[PDB]
Amino acid sequence: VLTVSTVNSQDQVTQKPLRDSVKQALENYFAQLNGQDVNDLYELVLAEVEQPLLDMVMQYTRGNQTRAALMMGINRGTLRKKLKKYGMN
Amino acid sequence: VLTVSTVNSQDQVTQKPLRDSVKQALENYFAQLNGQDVNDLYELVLAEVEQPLLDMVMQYTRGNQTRAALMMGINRGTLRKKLKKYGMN
Repeated sequence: VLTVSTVNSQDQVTQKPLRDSVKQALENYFAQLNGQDVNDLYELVLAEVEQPLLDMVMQYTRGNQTRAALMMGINRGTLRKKLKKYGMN
Repeated sequence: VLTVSTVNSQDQVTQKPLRDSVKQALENYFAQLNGQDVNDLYELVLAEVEQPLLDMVMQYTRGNQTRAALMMGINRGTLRKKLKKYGMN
């Protein structure tokens, strides 16, 4: 589940699991620090992951929150809270 | 912030934002589905993203939970709960 697709030069399509991009993304972040200290990292990662998720869902549910919240599997309230967090409603 | 590096058609290394690999990863998931209900999407995506983050941070804090939770910016308790969730401690 949850995998981006890629090709090689041989024109074969292969599925690279999403967690691999996340590890690279975290490590490229650290690579871009020197001296700096790392805090509130969880908030960083979640913004990048929740915005596309909420956007993607709202698209398929056609803006219906009760169905968005049912597909995602969280409370209507949490949903309402997060959409605000990202200025999405 | 939070970006994977790729090489492109001009032959240059370039940084694609992690959010884009998430959107792709979600849409390929629906792709593979045909006529199946999807209830627990947020839990899905969150497993894929947390396991690499926890793992990466524990690497850097050398097993130190107090330093792990401070780096991530979550509560010692939360941290402790998530590690259990993922059979990581």
